[PDB]
Amino acid sequence: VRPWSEFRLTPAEAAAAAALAARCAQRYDETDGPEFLLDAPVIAHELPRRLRTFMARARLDAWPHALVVRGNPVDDAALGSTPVHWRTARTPGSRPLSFLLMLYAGLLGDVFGWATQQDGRVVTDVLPIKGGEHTLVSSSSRQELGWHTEDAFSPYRADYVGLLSLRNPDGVATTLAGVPLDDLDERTLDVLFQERFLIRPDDSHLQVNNSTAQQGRVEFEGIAQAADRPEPVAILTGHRAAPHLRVDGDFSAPAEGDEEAAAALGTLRKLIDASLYELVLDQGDVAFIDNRRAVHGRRAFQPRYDGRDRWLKRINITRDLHRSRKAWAGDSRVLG
Ligand SMILES: NC(=[NH2+])NCCC[C@H](N)C(=O)O
Ligand SMILES: [Fe+2]
Repeated sequence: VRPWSEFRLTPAEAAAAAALAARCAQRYDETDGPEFLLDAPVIAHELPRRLRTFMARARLDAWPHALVVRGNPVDDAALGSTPVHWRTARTPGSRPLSFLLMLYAGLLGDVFGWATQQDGRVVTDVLPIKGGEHTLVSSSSRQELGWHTEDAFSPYRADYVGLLSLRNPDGVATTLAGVPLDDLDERTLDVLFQERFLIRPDDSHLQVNNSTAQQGRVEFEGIAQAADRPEPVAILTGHRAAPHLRVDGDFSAPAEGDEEAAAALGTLRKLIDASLYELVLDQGDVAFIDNRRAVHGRRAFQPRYDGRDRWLKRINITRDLHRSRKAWAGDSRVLG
């Protein structure tokens, strides 16, 4: 029994999916281009039927924290060495696998990026960056990436976060936790449903973690506003018996002087820490983390810096792009 839903491709199914992604990589210039963004959800209809059935059904189940698809081949020789930075990470060896993640994502929803994160890319990279071991962003290593809702600060945050493991030779775990409903008392639960908490943007939206450009110039103003003047929001929303979750372990606080909110948040921290569990994304595994049901993070690890570090491709997915239309910055697909 597992708190996520799991699908394992047969070799033939895995090969057919890989072949489809390879065809897309031949026919489109880029994953993030207007053309593939629009076409991917229709091309995805050609994926193996058993996989399409799993994705359609598992998305509608009440319980899972993630949807995990195992068994995509990745040839390390063809893939090439892990890049030293996300900037240079669009390597030819990783291209077909970026197309594959996009195709799988297109079965779940609408993909998007942020003007203020990795130069507005839709398919982003997770890999350790030398000098950045003890930071609060996903290019950390030696410091654990604390649990979080992705883009917790933003009402336009993803419904699902998709991750494809290109390599993970030493088996570093992703961490997950749901709402600790078996332990939250009714008074604490009540307070977490109230608009008594502050959630600021995480460090991935800072200018210094993007390139020199205007690849998102004005959108950094909105990040500054969310950082300087956060509006009080609720941590829990929806059904009391199955709440949705909005929290960041390192970027959340109580509203100013609100000691009851503080107690509720401190209790939630304790209960999430106590229930956090591990999911190891082995090479070729894809996970879609439900960013409303669960928080996620990543265990501390010693980086290699020898060309074979852990490397994921990542994508933000929403069930409805039109929810974020106020933030439609560089078209509908790059928010801020
Ligand atoms: N410690 C944290 N809460 N970090 C948030 C990290 C999330 C961000 N999208 C990143 O990839 O870096
Ligand atoms: Fe994350």
